[PDB]
Amino acid sequence: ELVMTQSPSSLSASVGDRVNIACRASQGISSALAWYQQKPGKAPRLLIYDASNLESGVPSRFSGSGSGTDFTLTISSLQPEDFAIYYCQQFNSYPLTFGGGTKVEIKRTVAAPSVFIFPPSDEQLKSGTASVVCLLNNFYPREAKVQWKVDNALQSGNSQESVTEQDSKDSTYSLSSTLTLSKADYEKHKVYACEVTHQGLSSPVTKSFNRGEC
Amino acid sequence: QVKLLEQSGAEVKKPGASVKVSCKASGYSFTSYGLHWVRQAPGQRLEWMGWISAGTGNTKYSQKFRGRVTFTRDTSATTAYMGLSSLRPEDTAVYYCARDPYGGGKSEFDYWGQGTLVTVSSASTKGPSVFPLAPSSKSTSGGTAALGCLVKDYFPEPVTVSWNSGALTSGVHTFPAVLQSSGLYSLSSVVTVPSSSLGTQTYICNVNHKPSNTKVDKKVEPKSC
Repeated sequence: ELVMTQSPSSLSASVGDRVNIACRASQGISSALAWYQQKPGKAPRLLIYDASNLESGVPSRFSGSGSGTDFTLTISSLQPEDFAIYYCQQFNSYPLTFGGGTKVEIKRTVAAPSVFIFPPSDEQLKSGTASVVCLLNNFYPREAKVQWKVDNALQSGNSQESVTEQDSKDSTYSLSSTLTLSKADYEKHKVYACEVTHQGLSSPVTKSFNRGEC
Repeated sequence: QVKLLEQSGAEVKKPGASVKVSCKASGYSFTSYGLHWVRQAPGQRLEWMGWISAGTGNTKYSQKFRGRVTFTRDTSATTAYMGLSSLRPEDTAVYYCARDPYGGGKSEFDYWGQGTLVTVSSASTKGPSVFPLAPSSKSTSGGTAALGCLVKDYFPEPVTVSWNSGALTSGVHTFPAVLQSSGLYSLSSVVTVPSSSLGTQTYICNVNHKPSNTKVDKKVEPKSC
């Protein structure tokens, strides 16, 4: 096979910046290069075919160049909706082959999270388990720390996290931490708290509730 | 229109079985183009598997799949299919059909189908439990509140979550599922909302786990008395 190598793997840039992604063919392919855009969790979309032709409906800020072995895709003024993984494919030879991807993430100003905590539902404690969720909504940069404390500093190590991809509108992330304990373990303790540390906050934030609600 | 290329649903197949994925063409002349078949394994690059002319029925494929891939098209039903035999764990991937603009085999691909996830596993299919993440326990003060649905202990991916049957789409955050130590998945979906509506509005999450044929619509009501 003809190997397609992209460079870099990742970039972060601000909006308005010009970005250039390279793709090398391990040997000459003339102009038989296409470029795709894939938003996380979606089918890839054609931007450019024959190294430089824009597909109908693609924004004029996308352009491509190269012939032979070296190709460049340029986004001349990066916009938030350009967050995506970008692939080059050759179609000069069979097997048709893709490059490894260049993820482009958008840089922006820090945004402090909104924090929410949710107790186990009733019908969940009916099945003998209790999931407690802490939500950090809409923040930038992605690095944040969530600490669980049950009966004040008895802070735990039995949670899982999930972070969404960058939003194409405002460039933020959201995150959830789920603490799971058995109905008996939950019915034993009374103060459940989520403590958050992130750059945009002036102090660690805590959202707590008492096992009992009202 | 329906889509333009549309594919069949996600499937779990045991190692050693076979999977058949379809791809129905609507709104263009089916026999004037070729269709390519591409897969993407988790965290990997796209891998070309083969092509079928919808006019002649002729086939080209990657010798990586020599002996275990077949391509067929039903010209009357305007559907093409790919058969993949002797399924190994490493065939867990999203399978796309994509169109060849020119019908010759070697091309860029201008329309893609949406993908069907084939998971190769011996674990049984398990449909989810949806539990409400009820807004507040009287929190309020500021302006926005959040509410959601916890979709606990299903297998395999995917699960589809909608809010008020699709009419509420702003501010929805459906998180990537996490695989638990038992092998089952969990996911949350939340919406951030003006609390001023918490008493006038009814929020329903609409969970669909097509591999188990489970449909669930749950009302998220405030943690109320």
